[PDB]
Amino acid sequence: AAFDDAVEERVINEEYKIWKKNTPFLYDLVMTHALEWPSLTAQWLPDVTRPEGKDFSIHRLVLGTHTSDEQNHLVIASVQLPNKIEIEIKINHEGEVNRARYMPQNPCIIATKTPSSDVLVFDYTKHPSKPDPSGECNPDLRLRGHQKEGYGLSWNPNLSGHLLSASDDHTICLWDISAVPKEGKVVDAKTIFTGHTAVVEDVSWHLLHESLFGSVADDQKLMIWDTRSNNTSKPSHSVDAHTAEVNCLSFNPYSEFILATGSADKTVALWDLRNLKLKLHSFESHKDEIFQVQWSPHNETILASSGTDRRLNVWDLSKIGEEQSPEDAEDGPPELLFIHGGHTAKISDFSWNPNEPWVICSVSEDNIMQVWQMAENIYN
Amino acid sequence: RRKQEQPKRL
Repeated sequence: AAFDDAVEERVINEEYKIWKKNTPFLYDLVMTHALEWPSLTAQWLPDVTRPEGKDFSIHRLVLGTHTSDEQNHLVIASVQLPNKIEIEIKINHEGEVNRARYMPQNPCIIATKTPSSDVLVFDYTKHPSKPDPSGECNPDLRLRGHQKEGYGLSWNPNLSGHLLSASDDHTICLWDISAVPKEGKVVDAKTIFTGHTAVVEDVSWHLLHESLFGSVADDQKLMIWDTRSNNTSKPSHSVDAHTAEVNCLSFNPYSEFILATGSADKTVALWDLRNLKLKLHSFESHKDEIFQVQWSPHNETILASSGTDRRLNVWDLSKIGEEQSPEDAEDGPPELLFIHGGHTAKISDFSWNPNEPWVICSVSEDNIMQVWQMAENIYN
Repeated sequence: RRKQEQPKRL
């Protein structure tokens, strides 16, 4: 018992040695940073500073902590990228930061998921950069509605202040904070959606249609919801998406009918909203549960996925069905563009840089943050 | 189930 956890470490350490050796051929950029505590969350902020006549630019990241019995913080870090990684702000946070997402219409506004089931809202410019030594958490809003913690969190990019949240209590909560002064008010949910019968793992608004969002859960279902519908216990569409828990979904930012889901069944599924009866494709190479899937912000055929097998896989759906030499068919399907092997623990989250194509930040349970970019010859 | 039981400080 618990012995196989010892040799898998030995094999992990050997494959990481090989990966370090090959980085000059596979990567145009690799930066590794160890955080004091692991982050469960990562997301690039949308703005960049390009200081006068210097060869780099400064990008920022929302991170959090996951401590054991120590004060937690919401974290803004800065990264220098060519055309250094420093913590810039820590805000006191009650419990670990399950997930933090900035508001598209105002990226100073950051929503977080707490273990106590509260969803918190910070305007990070309304807080000192060094946290209150009391440790007391002073969020700008507290959003009530859940009875248990959760993970999914999604701001509507077309209706400002309309925030979705998924929870282990089997529900999805909607808040509209748009006319609520950000002075520590408590806001209860406008609507709670109850279609799922199990933990709801993720939720996401459609990028174009202001009334449409999807949810995925441990009941193996993808549900498509319309906020214009009066029935909140039954979604517009409900699909048996996977043979196990569905942990994540992402709408394609360029293709309004396409989305992707990732699952404990170790696959990423591709979906067309016009016919949810037929899975479009199943991306298979992961060796364990997938927890994050994200489409590229620059390239409509590119998406990436990560999870417990410590790999981050980048997929190119324009390559589905192309011929391979049997030596090439070895490493996997043609639509597998790249496998990032730099992490040695479960990957907790990743984010594509919105301003520097092909740059990704990924964070893992062993406190590692990596900012990396695969070699340009790999995506031509 | 998602979160590890004992995160470590560095």
